Amino acid sequence: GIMALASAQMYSAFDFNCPCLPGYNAAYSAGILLAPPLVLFLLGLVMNNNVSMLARAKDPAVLRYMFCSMAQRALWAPVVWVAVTLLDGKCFLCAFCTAVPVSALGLPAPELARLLARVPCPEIYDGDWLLAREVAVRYLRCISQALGWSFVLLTTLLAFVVRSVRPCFTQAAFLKSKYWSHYIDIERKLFDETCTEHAKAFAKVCIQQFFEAMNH
Amino acid sequence: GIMALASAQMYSAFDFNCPCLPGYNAAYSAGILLAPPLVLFLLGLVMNNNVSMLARAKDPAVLRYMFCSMAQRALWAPVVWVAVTLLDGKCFLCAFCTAVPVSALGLPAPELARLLARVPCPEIYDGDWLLAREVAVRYLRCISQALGWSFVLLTTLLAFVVRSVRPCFTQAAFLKSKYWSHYIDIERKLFDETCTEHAKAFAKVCIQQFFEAMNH
Amino acid sequence: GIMALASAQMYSAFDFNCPCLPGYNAAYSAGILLAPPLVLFLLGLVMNNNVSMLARAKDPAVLRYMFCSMAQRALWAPVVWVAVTLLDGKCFLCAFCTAVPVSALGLPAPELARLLARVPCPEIYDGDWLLAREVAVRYLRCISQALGWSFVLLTTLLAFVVRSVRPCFTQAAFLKSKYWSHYIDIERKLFDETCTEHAKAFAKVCIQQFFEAMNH
Amino acid sequence: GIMALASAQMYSAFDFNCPCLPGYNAAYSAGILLAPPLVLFLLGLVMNNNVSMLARAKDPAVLRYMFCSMAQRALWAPVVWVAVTLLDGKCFLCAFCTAVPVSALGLPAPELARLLARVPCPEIYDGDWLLAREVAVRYLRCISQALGWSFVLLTTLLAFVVRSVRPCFTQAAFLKSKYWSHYIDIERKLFDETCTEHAKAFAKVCIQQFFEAMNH
Amino acid sequence: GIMALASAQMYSAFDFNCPCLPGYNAAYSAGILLAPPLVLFLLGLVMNNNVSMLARAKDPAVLRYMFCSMAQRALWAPVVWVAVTLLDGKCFLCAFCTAVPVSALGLPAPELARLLARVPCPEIYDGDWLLAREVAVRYLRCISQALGWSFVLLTTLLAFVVRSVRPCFTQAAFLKSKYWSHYIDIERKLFDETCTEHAKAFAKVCIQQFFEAMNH
Amino acid sequence: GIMALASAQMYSAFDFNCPCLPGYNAAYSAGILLAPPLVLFLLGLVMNNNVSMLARAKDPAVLRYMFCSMAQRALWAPVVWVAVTLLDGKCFLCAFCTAVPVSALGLPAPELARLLARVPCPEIYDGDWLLAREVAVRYLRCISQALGWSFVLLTTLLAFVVRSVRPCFTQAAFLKSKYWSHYIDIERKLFDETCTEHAKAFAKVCIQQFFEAMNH
Amino acid sequence: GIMALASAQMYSAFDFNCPCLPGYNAAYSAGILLAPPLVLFLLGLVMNNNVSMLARAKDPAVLRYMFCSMAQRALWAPVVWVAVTLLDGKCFLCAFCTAVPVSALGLPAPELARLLARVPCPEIYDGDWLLAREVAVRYLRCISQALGWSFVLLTTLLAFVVRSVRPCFTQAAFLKSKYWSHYIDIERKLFDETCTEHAKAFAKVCIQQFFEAMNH
Amino acid sequence: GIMALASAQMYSAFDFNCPCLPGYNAAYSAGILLAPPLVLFLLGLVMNNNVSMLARAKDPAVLRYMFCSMAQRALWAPVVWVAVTLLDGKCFLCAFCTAVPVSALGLPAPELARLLARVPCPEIYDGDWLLAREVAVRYLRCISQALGWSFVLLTTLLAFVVRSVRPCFTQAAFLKSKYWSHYIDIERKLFDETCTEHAKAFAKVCIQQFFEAMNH
Ligand SMILES: CCCCCCCC/C=C\CCCCCCCC(=O)O[C@@H](COC(=O)CCCCCCCCCCCCCCC)COP(=O)([O-])OCC[N+](C)(C)C
Ligand SMILES: CCCCCCCC/C=C\CCCCCCCC(=O)O[C@@H](COC(=O)CCCCCCCCCCCCCCC)COP(=O)([O-])OCC[N+](C)(C)C
Ligand SMILES: CCCCCCCC/C=C\CCCCCCCC(=O)O[C@@H](COC(=O)CCCCCCCCCCCCCCC)COP(=O)([O-])OCC[N+](C)(C)C
Ligand SMILES: CCCCCCCC/C=C\CCCCCCCC(=O)O[C@@H](COC(=O)CCCCCCCCCCCCCCC)COP(=O)([O-])OCC[N+](C)(C)C
Ligand SMILES: CCCCCCCC/C=C\CCCCCCCC(=O)O[C@@H](COC(=O)CCCCCCCCCCCCCCC)COP(=O)([O-])OCC[N+](C)(C)C
Ligand SMILES: CCCCCCCC/C=C\CCCCCCCC(=O)O[C@@H](COC(=O)CCCCCCCCCCCCCCC)COP(=O)([O-])OCC[N+](C)(C)C
Repeated sequence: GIMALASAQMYSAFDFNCPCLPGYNAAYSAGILLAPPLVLFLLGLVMNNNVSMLARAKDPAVLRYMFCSMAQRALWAPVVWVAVTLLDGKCFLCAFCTAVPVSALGLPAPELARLLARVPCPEIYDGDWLLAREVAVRYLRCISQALGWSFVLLTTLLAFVVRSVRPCFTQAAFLKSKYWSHYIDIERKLFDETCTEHAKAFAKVCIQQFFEAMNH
Repeated sequence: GIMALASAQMYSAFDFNCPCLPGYNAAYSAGILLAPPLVLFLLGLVMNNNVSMLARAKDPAVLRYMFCSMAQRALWAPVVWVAVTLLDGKCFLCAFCTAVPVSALGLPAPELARLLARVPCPEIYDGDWLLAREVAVRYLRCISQALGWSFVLLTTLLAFVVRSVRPCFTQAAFLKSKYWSHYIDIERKLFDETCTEHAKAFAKVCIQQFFEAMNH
Repeated sequence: GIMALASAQMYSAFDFNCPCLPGYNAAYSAGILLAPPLVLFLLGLVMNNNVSMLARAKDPAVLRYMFCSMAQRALWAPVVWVAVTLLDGKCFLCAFCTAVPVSALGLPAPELARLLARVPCPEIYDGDWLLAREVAVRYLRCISQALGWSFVLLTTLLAFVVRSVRPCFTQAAFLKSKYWSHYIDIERKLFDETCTEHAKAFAKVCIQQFFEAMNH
Repeated sequence: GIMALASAQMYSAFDFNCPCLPGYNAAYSAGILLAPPLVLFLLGLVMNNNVSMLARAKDPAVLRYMFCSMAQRALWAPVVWVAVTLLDGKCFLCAFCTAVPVSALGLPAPELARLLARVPCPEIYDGDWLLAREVAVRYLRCISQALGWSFVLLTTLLAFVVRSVRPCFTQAAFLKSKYWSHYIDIERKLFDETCTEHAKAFAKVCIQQFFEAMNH
Repeated sequence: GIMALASAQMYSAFDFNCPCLPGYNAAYSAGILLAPPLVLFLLGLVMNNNVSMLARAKDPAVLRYMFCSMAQRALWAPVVWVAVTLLDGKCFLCAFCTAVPVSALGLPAPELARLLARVPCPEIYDGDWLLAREVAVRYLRCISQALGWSFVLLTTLLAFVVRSVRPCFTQAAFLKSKYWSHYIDIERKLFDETCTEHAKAFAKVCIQQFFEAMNH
Repeated sequence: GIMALASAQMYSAFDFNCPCLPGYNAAYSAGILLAPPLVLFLLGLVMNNNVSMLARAKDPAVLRYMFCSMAQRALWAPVVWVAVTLLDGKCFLCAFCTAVPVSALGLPAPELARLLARVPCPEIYDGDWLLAREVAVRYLRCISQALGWSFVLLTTLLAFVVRSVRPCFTQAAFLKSKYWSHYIDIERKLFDETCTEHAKAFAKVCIQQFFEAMNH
Repeated sequence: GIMALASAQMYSAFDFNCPCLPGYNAAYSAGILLAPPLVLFLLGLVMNNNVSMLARAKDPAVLRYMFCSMAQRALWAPVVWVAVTLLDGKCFLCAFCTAVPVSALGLPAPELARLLARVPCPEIYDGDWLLAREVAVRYLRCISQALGWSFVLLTTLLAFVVRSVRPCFTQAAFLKSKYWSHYIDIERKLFDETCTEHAKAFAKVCIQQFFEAMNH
Repeated sequence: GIMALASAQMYSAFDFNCPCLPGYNAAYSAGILLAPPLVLFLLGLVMNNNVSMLARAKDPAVLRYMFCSMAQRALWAPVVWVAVTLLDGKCFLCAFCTAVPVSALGLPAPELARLLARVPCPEIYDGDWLLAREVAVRYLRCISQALGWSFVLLTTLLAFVVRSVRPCFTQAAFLKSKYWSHYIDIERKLFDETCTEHAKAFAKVCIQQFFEAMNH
């Protein structure tokens, strides 16, 4: 929920500017596509109250179920982030602009990969001959949205299969897991109210021992 | 409700830009009309709490009714998305711009399909002779809205027929289905409160066994 | 209420653009005036909880009353939509622009019906001689608002007559109808609470039969 | 309340454009001043729950009082609409622009009534000689606001007189009217709860007769 | 409260345009200063629930007190309206612009009163010689704000005196008035609940007499 | 509270325009600094429920205390208004612009006091020689803010002294005052409920005497 | 809280304009940095309900503790105001602009201190030779933010030390202080309810003595 | 929470302007990156209610645990501030602009470090030869975002490790700590209600001793 809402609204606040240099284009875009997905995965494992308990008095089946159910909810931000990035076209445009068919709809090996690398940067682009900048753009942003929809499809067709076979699920392990998660909470609330009554008997003997001073 | 509201507000956030190339126009528009409808269908089956139970101790009539009633609610986003796409004209304009009567209200086979393909792109369009760009536009966007209203009509005239004959419906199967859906919930709430009382008797023996340490 | 509010706010979101062609003008405007009214009528019959029950153990008088009262509420969107369309003038301007007195306040049969057809389109209009475009506009939008007020009047003078004679109404049939509509609801709420008690006696025997496994 | 709020906010949404033609000016303005007041009167009679009951077992004095009190609340929109229309000046400007003193603060009978008729239309007005357009405007909009304030005065000085003499009022008829309006409501609420208990005894015999099927 | 809030927010919605003609200036401004104050006075008498009761079984002292206390609350809009009108300067500028010292800080009797009358109208003003238009303005709007503050002072110094002597007040008449205003309300609430019990005994005999029809 | 909030938000709604004339500058600014403070003082005395009771059965000490505590709360708007007026600089700029050192940072006695008087009016100022208009401004608005801060200081250093000595205060008179203010309220609430029970015994005899008419 | 929120939002409403004169620059900025801090200190002492009680029956230790705890909360606005003023740079720019190294990154003693003094005033600055105005600005606003951060650091490193040693604190004096602050409140609420019962016995004898008049 | 929200919204209110001078660039940026993180750390220790209690009757293990858990929550603002500063590029651009490869994608040692230092300042930059200013920018802002993501990764991969080994944690010390934190609160609430009852017995003897004065 909030994790998935902070994944799409964290994309618009982060500015994508790319170097438009013939070697840094691909390296910069590969890392601004893979790293923040990997950060939203670890930030979903860290922030549920079972990461330490799995880190023995519990059956191996109950651990395997309680682990695989832990990861599957961490995969909602890593998937919503990669989809909004491919449906935008900025990351795909910078990484692949240097390899575009200039003969169809359109100098050594250098002087051309250095000219084509400035396509995503409108104020730097000089070579408006050999290619209109809006013809190379608007063609790489369509190949990017064909992949952004093939990813949402194959990913939704896979979350459907893991609700019909339900691997790593047995009713014996699903029941034993739901019981132990209840024992955790009740033992907590019982401990607190036993701490606020064994202390309240020492409070009354401390106050009247300190009400000895300010009464004379 | 929310599924249908996320279907119309997901259309304005997604930008439709099309390639304006004489072969990619039709392929790009066919997929930006069919794929996200197919994604909103699977995303409605996956997110109701009966997809696994249907995946035997239950009568075949009760399964067939509980299945056909499951799909019919998944068809509200796929229909609202295809209707708003045809009532906008952008998808129809790009896919059919290459085949427009240039003699009425108006070079080899090439040099013409490549000139006509840039009609939806105002900054790329060169051939302002042989056709005004706002005369070819404003004529394809009217054929698109005649189909967008013929689709809302024939689709509303079909949701009316399936409320008067009510196929795959019998009162015997409608009653048996509503009963089993109640047994699911009551067995759930009875299980939990039996788990928070069989554990609460072991809590009191654990706390005083751990209140053995911090009292001496 | 909501149906009537979704009828006026659905008019501003839908863009009226017309072809300004000498044959498509009238056909396009006739269908963008008649079809969405017909869609809001069927969408009011479909969405009340009596369309199937009327589709025999009930008196014929009670059916006729319960039918005619069903349609009269479906007529609030079809009337509010046709009124806002005539009080705007866009639909009337495109359908009748080709037949306007050019002699009063102002070439074969063609070259004139093709010149006059571009009046509603300001960027396409060439023939600024023989007619100022704002003189032909501002004269068709006044004939359109005389009809838009004659329609709201004759329609409000008819909803007044069907509250003073009240056809298809008898106190015998109005009373029998209000009773059967109460029997529908009470039989529903009685069925549910009988389903959550006959099942709750089988739940207790299932849980302790499944509390046999995770206790040893 | 709401009727009076929908009367002033319905004036700003409706656009006043007038033909600026030497014969349609007066006819168009006479109807855009008289018709929507007449529509707000019938729309206040239709929408109170006594229009049918007055359409005999009741004294003639009680009917006359209950009728005259019915109309007086329907007169709050027809008066607020005519006042906001005269305090704006647009309707008065178009209907009387053709008859303005051009000698004071300033061609056959035609060529002058056709020149003066375009005063309310700034883009059509040609005859900027013989009259400045803002001198003929700003003089007809002051005669319009002297009448708009003489109407609010004489109308408020009349609602004051019909609260001090109180015609068609007698304490005998005011008391008999307030009693019959209470008998209407109590007989309604008594009928419903007698319909949900005579039916609830047939529900229990229908459910267990339909709980005969899904129990074996 | 609301009357005083509708008095200041009704001033900004009403547009002050004045004729800038040498005879209509003073007449137009005298009436747009005196009439709407007189309308807000009668609209405060009409809308309190004692205007008819004063229009005999009650002592003359109790009537005189209950009348003079009735007017004093009607004087809050007539005073807030005249103050905001003088603190704005538009009404004072148009009525007195024709009589301004043109020798200090600066043609027959006509040709001068007709030139000076267009000072409040910036687009009509021709005589920018003999006077700068912003020098005649900005001098009449300062004499207008010296009077607008002398009016708020002498009016607040008078509402202070009528809270220290308190004319037309005696404790005998203030007590008799507060008692009769309580007898009005209690006799109302006692009448209603006596009307909903004498009718409820006839309802039960009507329903079972009409439950005679729809039971056989 | 509200009085102090209506004192600062009443300053921005009132427009300060000054005459820029060599004699009206000082008189206009002296009155737009002193009068509205004097109006907010009398408007705080008038609007507390003790102004009449002080206008004898009460000790002289109790009156003197209840008077001096009455004024001190009326001094919060007169002080917040004079401070915001000096911290703005407009009033100080117009009243003293005619006497500014034109030799330092820079014609008879006239022709100079009439040239300097137009400094606060940017569109009227002619003498841009002998002085830049933004050099005479920006120097009078700094002397105005040195006085606006010396006033807030000496006024806050005086509200601190009258909370440490507390003149016109004795605990005998503070206690007698708080008691009489309680007797006022309790005698009020006791009077009302004695008026709604001595009248309720006459209501029952009036209703059944008027239920004599509409029952036969 | 509110005092600290009114300290930062009172800075943006007050306009900093400085004279840009070679002697008034430093004096104006020294007072617009020191005075409003001193006003927010006295305005925090005045507005807590202990300033008079400290102005004897109470131990000297309890007074010293209750005084030093009184000042420490008055220091939150004086510190937040001086920090936001140094982190803005306007006050530092005007006071030190006259002494800036014009040789590094760049006429008698006069003609130079009078040229440099107009740096903070962009419309007055003439000497754009010998110095770019944005080079002298942007260098004084960096020395101002190095001091604004050294002040927030040394001030936060001092509020940390006075929470670890806690001077003027003893548990005997902290306990005696918290008790006397409770006796103040309980003696207040006990006094009031004793004033509304000794008066309520005289009310009943006054009302029936005044119900003697309006009953005959 | 609020500390972390005041860390990111305090970054946009503080303006980063840098000197663009060849020696102040690095010193200014090193301090606007390190100091406010150090201020948000001390401002998190100071504002929790245990900083004094740790400044002996408590076991050493319980102190070490209660200290290390105190710091870890103070590290959420210092980490969110350093991350948003590196993901923006302004601090990295000014500190390293003087050392940029001008040969790749592009005078003594001086005249070059003084030319390159003005890159972050667009209005001061002169040397648009030898380097385009948007080519040196857009290359330093990409090296800055590779470090801003390597910091969020290595910092999130470290908060994951300290939730799986959990150093400085033992269940004996975690239990003893949670108990003492409960004894603190209960001894507080017990002290107050013992102070409002030992005082309430002296109040009744003071009031009637002061009700001796104002009763005679
Ligand atoms: C506010 C929202 C913003 C608006 C929307 C914005 C538009 C977004 C548009 C569309 C988004 C729609 C996508 C939905 C997909 C379902 C999510 C999912 O997968 O989890 C499912 C797992 O199922 C899987 O195992 C599939 C995961 C495949 C691995 C992908 C790795 C991701 C990193 C890519 C690396 C490759 C890099 C290479 C890239 C070329 C969970 O299964 P479940 O049945 O739900 O059970 C859990 C129940 N629960 C849910 C209750 C916990
Ligand atoms: C916030 C909203 C946004 C604002 C509005 C925006 C404007 C939108 C304007 C107008 C939209 C109005 C349309 C309403 C239609 C009814 C929906 C429906 O069909 O479901 C009905 C099924 O009935 C059917 O079976 C018909 C479906 C036909 C198959 C269509 C496939 C869709 C993919 C096309 C592929 C072809 C591609 C080729 C294209 C050329 C459900 O029947 P029911 O009786 O309701 O029973 C269920 C009860 N329930 C509802 C309680 C569950
Ligand atoms: C948020 C709102 C937006 C703001 C306002 C926007 C401005 C709108 C301005 C003005 C709108 C005001 C109009 C009000 C009219 C009343 C409605 C009505 O008719 O129903 C009445 C039926 O009465 C009839 O039978 C008359 C219908 C005539 C047939 C018209 C067909 C419509 C399609 C035209 C095809 C022709 C095409 C050719 C065109 C040239 C109902 O009667 P009732 O007594 O009420 O009883 C029901 C009780 N109930 C109401 C409780 C259920
Ligand atoms: C949100 C508001 C918008 C803001 C304001 C906008 C600015 C508006 C400014 C100002 C408006 C102020 C006007 C107020 C007048 C009172 C209303 C009234 O008349 O009803 C009174 C009737 O009294 C009458 O009988 C007088 C009616 C005269 C007939 C007029 C016909 C109207 C059509 C003209 C055709 C002529 C065409 C020719 C034109 C040249 C009711 O009397 P009552 O004592 O109240 O008793 C009822 C009690 N009740 C009220 C509880 C039910
Ligand atoms: C929403 C707000 C807007 C935002 C802020 C805007 C920025 C404003 C900035 C700053 C304003 C801060 C000023 C605060 C001063 C305290 C007020 C005061 O004085 O009352 C104190 C009286 O104390 C006195 O007696 C001093 C009054 C001196 C006389 C001044 C006359 C005023 C007219 C000038 C004529 C000279 C003309 C010549 C001019 C050259 C009250 O004392 P107390 O101890 O409080 O006891 C009462 C308790 N009580 C408060 C509960 C009732
Ligand atoms: C509204 C928000 C704004 C929107 C977002 C904006 C975008 C932000 C994007 C991304 C931010 C995501 C980062 C999250 C990291 C976790 C925080 C953390 O570290 O604390 C963890 C400690 O764990 C550690 O010990 C690691 C700290 C390393 C030391 C860093 C020093 C910081 C100063 C750098 C100096 C170097 C300078 C040199 C620089 C080159 C806490 O561990 P825990 O397991 O949680 O246990 C505590 C439980 N608790 C949490 C309940 C208390």
